[PDB]
Amino acid sequence: MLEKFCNSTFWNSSFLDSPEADLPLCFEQTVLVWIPLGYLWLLAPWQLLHVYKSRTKRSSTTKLYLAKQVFVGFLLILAAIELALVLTEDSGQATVPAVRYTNPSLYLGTWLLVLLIQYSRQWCVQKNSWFLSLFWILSILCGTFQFQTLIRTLLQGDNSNLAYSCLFFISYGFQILILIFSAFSENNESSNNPSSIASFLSSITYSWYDSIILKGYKRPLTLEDVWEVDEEMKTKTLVSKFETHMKRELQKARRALQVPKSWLMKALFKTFYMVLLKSFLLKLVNDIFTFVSPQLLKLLISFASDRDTYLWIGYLCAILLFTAALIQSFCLQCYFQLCFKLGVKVRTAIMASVYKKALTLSNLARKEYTVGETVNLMSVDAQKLMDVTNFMHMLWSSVLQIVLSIFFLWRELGPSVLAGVGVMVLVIPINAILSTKSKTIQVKNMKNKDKRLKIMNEILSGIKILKYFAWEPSFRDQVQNLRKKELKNLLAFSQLQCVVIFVFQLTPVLVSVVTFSVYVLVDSNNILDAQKAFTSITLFNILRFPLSMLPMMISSMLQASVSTERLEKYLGGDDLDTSAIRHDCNFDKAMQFSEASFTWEHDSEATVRDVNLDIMAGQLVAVIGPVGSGKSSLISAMLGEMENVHGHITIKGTTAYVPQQSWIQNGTIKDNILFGTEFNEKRYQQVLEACALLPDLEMLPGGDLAEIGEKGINLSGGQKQRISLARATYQNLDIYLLDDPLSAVDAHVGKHIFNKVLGPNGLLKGKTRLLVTHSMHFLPQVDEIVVLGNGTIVEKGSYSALLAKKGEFADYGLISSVEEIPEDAASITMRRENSFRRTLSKFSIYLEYLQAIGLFSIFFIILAFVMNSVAFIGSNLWLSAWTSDSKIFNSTDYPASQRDMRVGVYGALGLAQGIFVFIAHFWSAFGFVHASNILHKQLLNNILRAPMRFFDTTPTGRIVNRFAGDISTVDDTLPQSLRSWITCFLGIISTLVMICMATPVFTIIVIPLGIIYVSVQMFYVSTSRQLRRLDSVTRSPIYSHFSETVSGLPVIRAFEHQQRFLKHNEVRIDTNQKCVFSWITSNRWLAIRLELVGNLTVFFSALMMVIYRDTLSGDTVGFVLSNALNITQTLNWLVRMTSEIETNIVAVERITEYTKVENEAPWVTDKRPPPDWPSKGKIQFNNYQVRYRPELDLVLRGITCDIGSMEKIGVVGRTGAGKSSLTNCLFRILEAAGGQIIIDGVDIASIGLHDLREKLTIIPQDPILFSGSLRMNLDPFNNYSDEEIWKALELAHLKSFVASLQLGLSHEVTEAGGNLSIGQRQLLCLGRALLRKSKILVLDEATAAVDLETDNLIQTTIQNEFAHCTVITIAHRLHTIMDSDKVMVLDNGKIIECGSPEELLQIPGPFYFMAKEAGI
Repeated sequence: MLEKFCNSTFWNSSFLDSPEADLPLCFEQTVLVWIPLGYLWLLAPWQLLHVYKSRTKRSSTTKLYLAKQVFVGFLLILAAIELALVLTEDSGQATVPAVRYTNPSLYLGTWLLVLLIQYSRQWCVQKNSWFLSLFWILSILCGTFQFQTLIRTLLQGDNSNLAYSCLFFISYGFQILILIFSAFSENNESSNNPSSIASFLSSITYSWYDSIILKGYKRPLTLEDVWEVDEEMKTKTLVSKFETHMKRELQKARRALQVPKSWLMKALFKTFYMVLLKSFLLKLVNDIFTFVSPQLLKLLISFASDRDTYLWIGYLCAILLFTAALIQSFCLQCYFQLCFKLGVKVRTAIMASVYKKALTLSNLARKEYTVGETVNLMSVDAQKLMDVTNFMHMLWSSVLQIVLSIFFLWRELGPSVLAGVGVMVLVIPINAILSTKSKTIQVKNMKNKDKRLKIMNEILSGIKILKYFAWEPSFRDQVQNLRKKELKNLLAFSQLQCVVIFVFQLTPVLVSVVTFSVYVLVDSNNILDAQKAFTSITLFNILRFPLSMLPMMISSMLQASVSTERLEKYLGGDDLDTSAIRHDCNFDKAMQFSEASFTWEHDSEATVRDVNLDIMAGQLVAVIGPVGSGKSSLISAMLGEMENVHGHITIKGTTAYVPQQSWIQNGTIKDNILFGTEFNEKRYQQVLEACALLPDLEMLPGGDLAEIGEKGINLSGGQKQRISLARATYQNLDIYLLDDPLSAVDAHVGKHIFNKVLGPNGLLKGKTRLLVTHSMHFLPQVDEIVVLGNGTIVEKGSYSALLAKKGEFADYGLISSVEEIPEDAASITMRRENSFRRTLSKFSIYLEYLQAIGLFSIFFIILAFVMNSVAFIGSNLWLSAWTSDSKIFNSTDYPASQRDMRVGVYGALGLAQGIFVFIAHFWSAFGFVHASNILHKQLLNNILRAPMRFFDTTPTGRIVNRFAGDISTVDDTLPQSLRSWITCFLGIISTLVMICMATPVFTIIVIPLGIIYVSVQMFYVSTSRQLRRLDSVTRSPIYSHFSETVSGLPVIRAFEHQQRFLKHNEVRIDTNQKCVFSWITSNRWLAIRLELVGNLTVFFSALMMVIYRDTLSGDTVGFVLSNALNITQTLNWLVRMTSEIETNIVAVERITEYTKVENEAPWVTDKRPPPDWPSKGKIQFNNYQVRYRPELDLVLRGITCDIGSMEKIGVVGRTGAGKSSLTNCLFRILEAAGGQIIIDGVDIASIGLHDLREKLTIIPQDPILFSGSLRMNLDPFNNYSDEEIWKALELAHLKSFVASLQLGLSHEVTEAGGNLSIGQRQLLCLGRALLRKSKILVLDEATAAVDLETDNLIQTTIQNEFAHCTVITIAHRLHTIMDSDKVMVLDNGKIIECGSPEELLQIPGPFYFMAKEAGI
């Protein structure tokens, strides 16, 4: 072809048929040099015009840019020298070939272009791009052959082309060096985030993320240490981009109504097709290159089989086994980030779009959804869309992989392959049947789980009563009975989990048995050979994942079809209509009702009926009417929240509104006051003083910076009403709407605010005030009063105008998709579903967990697992010996006995691998369940044994969250992950042993490949663990914020703060985006580094086979290379589990922390008091001291007192009375410091608590009841009969009530006695004390909050029934101790006066001075 061009042959096939095979010189110097040259001139204008599109300010000329510019200048010099050398030299006898000087011409031309673009790249933000990085990469691979050809030719002594050779070597060396400089990013401070400044070789490698990994590992990582997301990923841009497509296409869907449906998906696709297209043209590259590894394996096996194949075939088939894997590696991760980033980019387009719809949504469309049913609309109902939008491509890519794998397998084995794929297909119904069976059992368990929470909250909140009455053994067995019923069901779930795992784990070795046995037995001449044997095993490790993860792509995709419907309904709702209410400035006065009629819903009566009313913009106006008759709707009428049927409302200026129920945000109390406007010291002091928040402010700890809201300190209705009024006043608006501002405030307090805030001289003189109330306290000062009747006004006038005329009417994080780890993609999906059900409602730690597991059972389980690896090793090794039969035994000469022997042994080895892996998982379930039985029991014992001091310090909510919100982790997620870790760490070890037994020298290479693997795992775990908790801590505020704005939405529209609240969500969502995307790259940084090690393991193994080809048999390379191709996927899988195990193991450590809590004195000691010990009340003090905390101070200073039988002891005090301390004193609740108290000749310290505690009675101030029933509440052990219980109820006068109940004692008591009134609950505690019938009664303010009639009843019952028992009474008021035989006075831990109240009153004493003559 190029005879007139090259003067030599273009291509001779004989050149490649020799051991010293070299490409023809003409072919390399022309064809392979145009591919890089043609790559530029074809695409050079495009990358030039696109650069010209973004004309920005050029950065300073960096040193690196100059170096990569002068060096290319040398290439211009070298190319020019070569052209001049060829032409200026005198040789005309032989005409120069065209190739000799034409090639410099393009090199002269192309380097001129490179000089131009490299300078023009400065204007762009990214100093390097795929246009130059690929060209340098492509000009080295194509130019390598010339470098090899010239070097080999020069080594032969032919120096005819020495001048060209030396110039080419320098040109080749500089191109390699230029590539090095092209991988370095020139810092120009365009943005703090390096993603937009990273060079191309640093953006398909993620070396720009190295800074965080290095920074995170050293010191703890914090929010400000993570760079903000790219400008495109910003939530402000995404909402606007999604808004245009949503609004234009929703109207199209509205036209089809002549409720819109099937409209959300058609909008999302039209908005992100530019990202979808880039993930489709690039996914095919991964699928095409994933079948190269098996196809290249056949070539390498054939090379080892024959001793005639040339050496260069092997090396070229080993380099290609690394290049075709690097391209697959870099492209696959460049797709994972290009598609997971779409998941984050689609949730933001919905999470930040529901909020904007929430403000504008009509309440009529909000009536159906509750508060909880709206908060979950994006925490679960929109997070369902991530997983669907995370990896859609398996809807088409999985179909492609199974269809292509079948074709390749059918091309190598024959029709018998259909039987093999049939077995894997038949697994899918087994998986589906087991999955839907496990879900039924799991969800049926959630009802028993939540019941334990209800009791668990119940026990801790009220442990004081539990310690007093010593009832905790009864509840301990009550919870254990519930837990035992729980654990019996849990074990069945674990059994169903050791089968799905066993079926899925065994399916790659069962298909091999079926496929090979049928192939060899169907026909005699079908001999098995290593070329067609191991090319099938490695294909079964490729087809397995698409055909096992496909069924979840049907359930999950269908699971979004219902989740989309809820999102479809909400976004499609009709927004509120503001045509009824007008805002204008031309209007003179403030208010105007033009025959307005209003109704709550369309199918309802009009609450407002045809009223004309006008108000001047200068006075206070109040509205008075009967409660529940067209009154509460009036305030909402001038707000846009209320529906209109016929009317015309106009309002001038801003409006301020105060609701009946108070909506309060979380944060400091200052934010709820200023409302995010400003902070004026003079104004702030005015509203705070006028609104009288000072009597509260000194009471909340932290002063004005207290944590208000559910997060911190809750407030009563009265304080909440004041805050809402204070917020409105500070805003300083025009019109104020008051809706019962003084409904729940104190009467005297209500006097204070009315006069000075909104009265004759209040700060609101210049602002109109509309007020509604039913209390007749203050309406003499109101400028104008309007009386409503039948929903309309009846009389208008002031108090003296017309009213005086008559006056008669007045988890799962770090795994974005199951695609990243297809080794076990099933257990991942169940883990997310466990989390979704939830949201709808160092080495010493491992040993501690393993000690909970039967340690004897551990050594057998690990023995079964390691024996499984041996069987796997034996099976593959035996298969290698089987394929050796083809060489020795000719076709049609294969003995039938030998054929039957081969399959028979392989069948048994398919069973030794089967019967052992099942006996390990099956025994894993019986062990992991037993751990939960022991671990939970330890917590329920020590915690119930914990001192009252322990509960006082730590919050109650902390313990509960660690009782079942943490136990769920140790027995749903931890057991399944651990059994899925050792089953893969034994895959890496098994694979490495396989290679080491073929080429022993390879084990040296393991050490560099072990240090790298450990270092990468160590770095990633030390960082991604921090990045996991840092996401959860910042994800919760988004959902928490939405609950506070959907509930307080009517207030928001009153102040027109919609725009401010939207911006609050933009920053709040963005802070989550900068964290979710922050580990996605951190997850990709694992894959590239580890697949680089996985590729190096395979590449360095193929060289060992190639080099040691004289001794290695052809079939031996099969089981060494077929099982090594799976090391790439297993290697990154192993590290991910180690991250999740190391994160979920903190749950066990937290449990152990409370299990080690210091424990009180033994319940039962060697001394048991006789029944006559509580027979008489002999209480004596011996200078006893008490201490709340062993380090603060001494509460008691050695009180000494003698108490005889029938001594009505009255103990009183003002400050530090120790009345609480005395209750903890007599019952051994606290520790004994310097004294002791002797009872009936026996010291309390000697007696065991449980025997001691039961023998006295106590009535707590707070009557907390129990949720079981009344029968168990009165008596947990229930040793008493029904007649005694009925008599006790009669004694407490509950007989008439309980007998009138539904079933009496069998009545279902709700939480905290929610079905019983406060006065009712205060009578149960008397019955509880009545049942004891013991001589000692300790009282502690049981009548501080009871009515007088019941108060007289309560003491009389104590006076009458316990007239035969010693009673010690504690009362804050001295009006209940005149009936006391002995009255005790003490202050700050020291007794003041001793004596009866009769003699105490005669002598003027300190208690007489402060309580009798001054307190009376």
